[PDB]
Amino acid sequence: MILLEVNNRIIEETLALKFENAAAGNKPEAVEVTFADFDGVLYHISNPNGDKTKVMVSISLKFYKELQAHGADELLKRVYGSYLVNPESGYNVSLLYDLENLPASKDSIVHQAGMLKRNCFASVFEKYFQFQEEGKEGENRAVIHYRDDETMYVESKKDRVTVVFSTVFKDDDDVVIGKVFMQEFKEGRRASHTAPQVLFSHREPPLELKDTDAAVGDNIGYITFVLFPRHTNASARDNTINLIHTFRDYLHYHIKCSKAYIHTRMRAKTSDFLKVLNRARPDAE
Amino acid sequence: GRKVVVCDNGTGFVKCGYAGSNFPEHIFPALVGRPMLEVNYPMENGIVRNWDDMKHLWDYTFGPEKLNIDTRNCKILLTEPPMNPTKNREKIVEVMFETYQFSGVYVAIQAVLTLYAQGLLTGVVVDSGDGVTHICPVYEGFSLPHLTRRLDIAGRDITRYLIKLLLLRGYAFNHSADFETVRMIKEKLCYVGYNIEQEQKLALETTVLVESYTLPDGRIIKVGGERFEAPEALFQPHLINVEGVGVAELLFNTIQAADIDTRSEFYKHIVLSGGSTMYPGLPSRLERELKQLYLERVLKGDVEKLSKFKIRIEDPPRRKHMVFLGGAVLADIMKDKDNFWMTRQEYQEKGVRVLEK
Amino acid sequence: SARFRKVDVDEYDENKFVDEEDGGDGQAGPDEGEVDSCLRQGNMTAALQAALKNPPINTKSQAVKDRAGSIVLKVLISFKANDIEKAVQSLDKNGVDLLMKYIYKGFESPSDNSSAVLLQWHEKALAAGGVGSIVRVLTARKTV
Amino acid sequence: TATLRPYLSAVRATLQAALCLENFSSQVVERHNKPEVEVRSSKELLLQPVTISRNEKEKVLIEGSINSVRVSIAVKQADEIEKILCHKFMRFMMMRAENFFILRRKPVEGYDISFLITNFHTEQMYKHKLVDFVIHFMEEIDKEISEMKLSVNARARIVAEEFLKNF
Amino acid sequence: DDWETDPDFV
Amino acid sequence: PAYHSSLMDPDTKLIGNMALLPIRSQFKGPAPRETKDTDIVDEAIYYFKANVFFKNYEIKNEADRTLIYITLYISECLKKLQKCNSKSQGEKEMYTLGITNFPIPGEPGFPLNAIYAKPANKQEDEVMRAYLQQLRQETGLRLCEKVFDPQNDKPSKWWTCFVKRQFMNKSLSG
Amino acid sequence: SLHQFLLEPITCHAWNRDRTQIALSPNNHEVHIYKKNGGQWVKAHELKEHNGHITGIDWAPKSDRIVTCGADRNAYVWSQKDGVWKPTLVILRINRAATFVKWSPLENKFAVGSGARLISVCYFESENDWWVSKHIKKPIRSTVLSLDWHPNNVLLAAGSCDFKCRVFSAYIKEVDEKPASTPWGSKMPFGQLMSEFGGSGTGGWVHGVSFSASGSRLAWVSHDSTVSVADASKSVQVSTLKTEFLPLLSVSFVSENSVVAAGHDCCPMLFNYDDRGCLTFVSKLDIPKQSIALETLHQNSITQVSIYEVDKQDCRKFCTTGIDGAMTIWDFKTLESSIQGLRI
Amino acid sequence: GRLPACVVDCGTGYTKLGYAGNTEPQFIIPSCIAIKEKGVDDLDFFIGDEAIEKPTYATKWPIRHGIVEDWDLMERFMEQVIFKYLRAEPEDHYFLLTEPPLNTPENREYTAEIMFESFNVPGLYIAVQAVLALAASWTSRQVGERTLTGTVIDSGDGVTHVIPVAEGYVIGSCIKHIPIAGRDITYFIQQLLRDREVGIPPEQSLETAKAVKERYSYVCPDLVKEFNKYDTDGSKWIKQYTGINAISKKEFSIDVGYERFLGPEIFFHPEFANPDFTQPISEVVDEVIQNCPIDVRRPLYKNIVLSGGSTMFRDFGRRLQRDLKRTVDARLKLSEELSGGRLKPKPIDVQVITHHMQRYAVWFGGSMLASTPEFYQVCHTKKDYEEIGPSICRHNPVFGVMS
Ligand SMILES: Nc1ncnc2c1ncn2[C@@H]1O[C@H](COP(=O)(O)OP(=O)(O)OP(=O)(O)O)[C@@H](O)[C@H]1O
Ligand SMILES: Nc1ncnc2c1ncn2[C@@H]1O[C@H](COP(=O)(O)OP(=O)(O)OP(=O)(O)O)[C@@H](O)[C@H]1O
Ligand SMILES: [Mg+2]
Ligand SMILES: [Mg+2]
Repeated sequence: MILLEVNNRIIEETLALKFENAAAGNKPEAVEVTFADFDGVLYHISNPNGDKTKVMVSISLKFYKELQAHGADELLKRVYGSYLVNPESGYNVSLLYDLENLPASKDSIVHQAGMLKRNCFASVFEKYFQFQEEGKEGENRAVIHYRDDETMYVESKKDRVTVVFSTVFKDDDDVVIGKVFMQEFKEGRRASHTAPQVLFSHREPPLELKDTDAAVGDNIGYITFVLFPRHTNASARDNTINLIHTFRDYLHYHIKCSKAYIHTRMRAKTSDFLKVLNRARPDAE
Repeated sequence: GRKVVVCDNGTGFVKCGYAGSNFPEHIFPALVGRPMLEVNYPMENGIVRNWDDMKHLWDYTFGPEKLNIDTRNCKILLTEPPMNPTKNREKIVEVMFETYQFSGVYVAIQAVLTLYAQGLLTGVVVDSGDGVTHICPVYEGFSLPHLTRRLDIAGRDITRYLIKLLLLRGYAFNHSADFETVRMIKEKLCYVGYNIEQEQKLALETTVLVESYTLPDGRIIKVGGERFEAPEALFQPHLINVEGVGVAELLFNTIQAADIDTRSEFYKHIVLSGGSTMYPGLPSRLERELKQLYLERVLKGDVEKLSKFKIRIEDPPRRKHMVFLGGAVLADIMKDKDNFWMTRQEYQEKGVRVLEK
Repeated sequence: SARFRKVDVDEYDENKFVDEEDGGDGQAGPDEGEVDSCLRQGNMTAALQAALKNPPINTKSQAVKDRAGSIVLKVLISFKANDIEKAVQSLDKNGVDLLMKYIYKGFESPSDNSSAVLLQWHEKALAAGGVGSIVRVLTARKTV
Repeated sequence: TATLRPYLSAVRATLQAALCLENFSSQVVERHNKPEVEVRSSKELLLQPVTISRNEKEKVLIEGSINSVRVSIAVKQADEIEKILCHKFMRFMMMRAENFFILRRKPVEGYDISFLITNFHTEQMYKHKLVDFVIHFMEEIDKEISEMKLSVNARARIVAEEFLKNF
Repeated sequence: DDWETDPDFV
Repeated sequence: PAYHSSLMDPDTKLIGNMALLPIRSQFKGPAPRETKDTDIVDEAIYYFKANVFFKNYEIKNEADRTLIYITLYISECLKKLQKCNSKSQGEKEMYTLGITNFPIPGEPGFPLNAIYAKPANKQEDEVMRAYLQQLRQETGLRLCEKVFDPQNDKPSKWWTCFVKRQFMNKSLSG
Repeated sequence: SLHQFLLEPITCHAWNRDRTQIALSPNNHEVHIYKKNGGQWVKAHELKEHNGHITGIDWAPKSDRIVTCGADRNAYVWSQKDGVWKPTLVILRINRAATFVKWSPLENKFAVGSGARLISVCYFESENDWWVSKHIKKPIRSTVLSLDWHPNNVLLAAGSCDFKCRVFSAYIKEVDEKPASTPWGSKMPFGQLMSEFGGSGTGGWVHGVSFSASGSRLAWVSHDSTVSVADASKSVQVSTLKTEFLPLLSVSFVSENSVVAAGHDCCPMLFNYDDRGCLTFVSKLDIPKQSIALETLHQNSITQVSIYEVDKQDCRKFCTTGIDGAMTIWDFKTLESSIQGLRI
Repeated sequence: GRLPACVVDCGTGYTKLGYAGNTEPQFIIPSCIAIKEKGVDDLDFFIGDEAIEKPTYATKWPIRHGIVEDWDLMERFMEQVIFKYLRAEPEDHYFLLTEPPLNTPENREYTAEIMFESFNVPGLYIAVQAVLALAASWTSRQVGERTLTGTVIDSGDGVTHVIPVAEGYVIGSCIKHIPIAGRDITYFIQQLLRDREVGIPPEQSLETAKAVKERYSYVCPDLVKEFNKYDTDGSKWIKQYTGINAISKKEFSIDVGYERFLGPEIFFHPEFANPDFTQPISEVVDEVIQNCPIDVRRPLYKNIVLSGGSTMFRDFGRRLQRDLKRTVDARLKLSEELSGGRLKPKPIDVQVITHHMQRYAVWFGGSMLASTPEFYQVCHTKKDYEEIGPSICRHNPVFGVMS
């Protein structure tokens, strides 16, 4: 695969198996599974208070206080409705499904439950896209610490929306490979002019983030997406959010795939070298 | 004069023959199996644990199958391990004077037989076998029991350390099951390194120490830096959790505790014996460590007098039958001299340690 | 704890190999003014013949060796790309071996296109002196 | 080529001169057989180390002995991506230094790769084949580094166009 | 000893 | 492992190195009659579906060679009872198969010649041939009532799945 | 005329008197004796007593005895008293490995060059029926690589890794008689340095020495691609030729003026020593035929050159062995006809 | 940290992947990769259930008998295990991987190079599967019976291993291999259904032999009594299997008869299917325990642990225990009869332990091991990989007794 998926596979598989066994009419089985996703979030699928007819899906994020200030609760009430309940202990957003009360088309609720982290993330994008569409300029930027040392800055202007990722590469080989990938990201204008404008800054913040206490280091990159009203309005808003909330994981995934392909080529050249060296023996002729 | 018989009461093998023999006439392992035979070794570190099995082995040597000699018409020279207790020394003499009644009995220490096989009479013998390591100074053909030192490191501990080192390389070895295989690996591949920093740099930067060994189940393992690290427990005992000093420092301590006039004879006549002294590079390492100790603790720093210190450690290339060759040489030069050999007249009339040998 | 294995006692040996040099200087290095006079007149072959005379093979100081190497490298850098072969073929076998020693000394100090002409000098000296001159470079006890 | 062929010719001639080895037991240690260019225990058994340089950054260093020879190669690294690809290639091949029988686990300081060839490798392999292998190595390392750089650039182009396509 | 059998399926 | 006969007593005749056991055959032969309801043919039919999969067999008693021969003839019978329609056609085919001449112990082409020994003379050879013919005829007669069904005109597929499986990779015909 | 014995290297070889059996060591701790069953070689005998790598084999013809020295600091004398060869241990009293061994011309002594900076001259004592060694150690500073005996059974040449070729006197009064006067000197006690050469600045390790037929000339090859001849009659003068080839590992004086050497160039070469004191290269003896892998018979370095014919008084064939595992026999009458202008 | 570790167990047939602290694996996928047979074209591949039948793709199996054959396919398999199924950022999660028995240290160094130099994991533990099966057997017994000494019968989709483990360490010289597992059983069931039944399509014949084996198979005490049960009352025992055709969809019904008990019979009679091997499994276990040292044999007899998917038959442990008891009492009776010296040796208790998590026993042992707080004191971190090198993953320290 090239593009990363948005839906979590474990939630979709577990809820599809549970809803198929509920639609078949068999007895429900217990579930207690805790797992994780990208950007250090936690998921817990369980049975609340031991009742096997109820399935509770809970997500814990370390940065839910920043998302809660930008209207996450209204979007989670809008996109889920009656399934949204009070949160579990130690978890931020909880969802409840009752196996006796299920719709006929169970694909849509499974597909919405697989997009739980996306629906948590989408509220700041919806708020600032509505700020840009209504012309409400001069608002404060949104700072989301989606990781421990990585940051996200969302700003709305008169004719553009600016999304800045501040990302940290672990090793210097990843710094050089990421500079190659971002240099090809800067010259992305060959695929027409409808693409968003991508800017890259190595080791230094951009000039708009100068009053802020941004991080300066040898392993820190700043990536700016400039989004136009063709990527902002409601005809293509959700696709823009789906593409833009997974970009850091996309970039690090392709850096690691590049290093694995380099390992494949070095394995082939090492095998050729060992064949040339083993042809030099008089015993093997 | 007659024929003077000789037999070696070793832990591993029994070799018997006559006086003046250049080679041992009858060599056989000490296997005594009871019925598909339950073999029990009667010798543990030179100390007898099963005297009836040793008596049956002595009947096998004295029987018609191997030697076919009269028990009361021959002179016999036996072997004794160093630091032997006096109760076993009385017991073997009482067994050989009561149960067989030999006319000539002379039990000898193996250190003076090792020095007699090289034609020497004064020197230090370092004997490392399977159980323990002895250092024995012998002056004018007589051993010195107040200067004999004991170090509890031998080939069993080196084999156990090699098992522990090969477990850290990722090979599944068991201590109670794969002992003989790693013992064969130790006998085939291990050696004593000269300079340990140089050897560790060579093992870490190059691949010239890597050797392949084929296991009995067909797997091929690669032994690299463990070839010199396993015999380094002889010089650094804290690698195998033994509170000691090492073999070279013990040798320096037991030579420097002797008389002032006898140090130069001891320093030029150091003889290695035993199966655990057959590692390649051991006398060069011993000479280097003794010269370092003589620089540090005698000359106190200056190197101008280091060239006057002469040390020659000579290991014989014929090390397989050294003790029996020394016993054959001693029985050959004392073939007619029956005053040294104890007789039955002292045995009937209150044999006190065979009249003090 | 030990404090005695950190002394190399092989340095203080009575049977260690000493080089046993005879001494002298070998008339130091070549003359600077003579080879500059040969260079200013255009006689590159005579400058090569003068620059290879009296090497500092017996001197202990590194300064005369570096001066002689700089003189021979200044002669060899100032050569053309066509008259190398006739300059090499004018020398005898000892001159070819000393030229090979100076080429392998001048390989250690690159400066722009110095190595790009030292490779051509190495090719011509290998063609006129064989593989044994490199072995005499490798087995020289006293080096330039 | 411009200046690659005389450089490889000089390296081939020096490798023919230096790979003349024989079996030699140790003088200082009893019954040891060590490569004398590594232990450095006797100064009489060492040859003079020689250097062959193409430019200021690209050179080999050949240091021989009675029974061994160390050949240290520094490769051409034009920029940062070729530098990290060269370092990854040297780590990859030195991790497999028991399959290459003539390779060191660590380089000497200031050089990228280093071969150690003993007299046993000259006994069980033809020595002119070993010289041809070292020259073949010095060509194919640069060819594989250039191909890996081109592959990384093409992959980055396709990844950037694929992400900006879907907007 | 024997333990009979169950004529069913999992 | 494999299954052996338990119908051996010391009051039994021994022909060759095989055994001459009593059977309840209506056909004539040198074997005596048996008052008991269990015989060597019934035991071999009871043990055939387990013993046909085995490729190593150890001779424990003298009736085991008789069990091996009846098992081999059962494997020969199922190779010819595959291509039939009714029970009476199968009885005619098994009577045709029982009248044929198979290789005796001693002739080439007969398997397990290392285990089976030669007959002593001509009369013991005739007694052994008549005993094997009576065993073959009662083997076919006993198998014809168990291959087919009360829902007739169909041989059962639970017996016709053992056609291509041979005892110890050996066959009487070849 | 090349025969491929093994794929493993041959460290050393030794012929008997009839040139019918050859003793090899195929790079391990064993000696293989091959005899020629008609027109092909078969492995007759196998001798195994060393527990280390065998570095030298010599065969005394008239007494018909095989001496072997190895890296286990040991030497054995093998005698064929019955159909099986029997070894006898020699006490060398060395602490380093033995590198070379050679019999005396009268076959009463043999000389072992070792890495302990000694030369062990061993002679047989019948009082206790074993071999006693005496050491020559005073000017030698490194490992002795090659040895060669003088025809008068007293003097001994030795090349070593301290870049010197020396001539010693190995006169043992228990076995030998009084030596006559030689141009190398008059006073010959045991272990006395008669002469020493090798001072040329760029010293190389002397890999091979050889005395002449008369014994008044001595040739040696060195690791700096040099071949030198010292003449004792002409005021002990040394003439050195610097070759443009790879270094030579073995040398042999074929006649009084011709010397054949071979080495890492995988090809035997012929040098001429004139009476005026001039050493000139004549020709390579492995010129490939043209009819229009390496272009030599040996694919690896030639390590040993010996005389297959009736030695230095009249030589017609010589035998070369090397690391490629093959033995080559070269004939002078074919090489003087294939190569034009060659008269030796 | 707060994030649980990732436990991946790559087998020859099935890869079990999930997060630590869970009872069941999150994904049990087939261990195959479908590839396309310059550019981004090495990312055009599928793994698992999407890699079985694709029209333009070729299916490769990188793991044969536990040993990884192709390392590029294994690296791409780990790429889509991490980034598509687990969805874990690999720089934040510790990893527990498994290795086959008698694995070379070079394979551990290759796995460590793949894990550290391509995915940049903070830590990596490579675990022996027999110790994990012994750890997973602890959730059936009491708290005083939790030891690390026992015999592991690992039977999957390859060679069945009999592994003796003494005090958490594997006695490598007494491991034996039986060439019978689930592929041989489904091949035998496929041959029986080919000989008897009709109507099975030839492109689904391996599939319907699988579902007969996983749903209808058991073991039997006696073959002759079972054949008499199936022949006399042949309506209670003979079942029906209904399947759907892949092309031209039609329900076909077959009679599942004799192959229910003849399926798992080839463990105890290996000459039914395998020509070369004829030694039954109880003789192999008896030979393995008799080749062990004498001071450990009775703990090995007292604790025999079944693991793997091919040990998931009804009463398999009961018949293994009965056959091992009747072959271990024969030696005691022979010693009492041939000697007769009134020695009277102590009777040996043979106990085969069957537990609930027997199918994914290796994954459950890894999940219970990686959930402990001591697991971060036994891993090899990336700092130790950069300092020392890849030689730290040659040795992995055995975990102590905990829970
Ligand atoms: N070539 C060898 N190199 C190293 N160790 C060896 C070699 N041969 C044997 N050993 C070891 O030496 C020991 C045997 O020594 P030795 O033959 O002297 O035994 P021993 O006489 O029975 O000993 P002891 O008298 O101390 O009981 C064993 O540990 C064996 O593994
Ligand atoms: N009742 C059953 N339930 C599940 N699987 C079964 C059952 N009976 C047989 N099997 C077989 O078990 C096999 C699964 O074994 P397993 O997954 O342990 O193999 P593996 O990949 O070799 O694993 P490993 O070597 O890690 O133990 C499949 O071939 C499946 O057909
Ligand atoms: Mg002993
Ligand atoms: Mg498996």
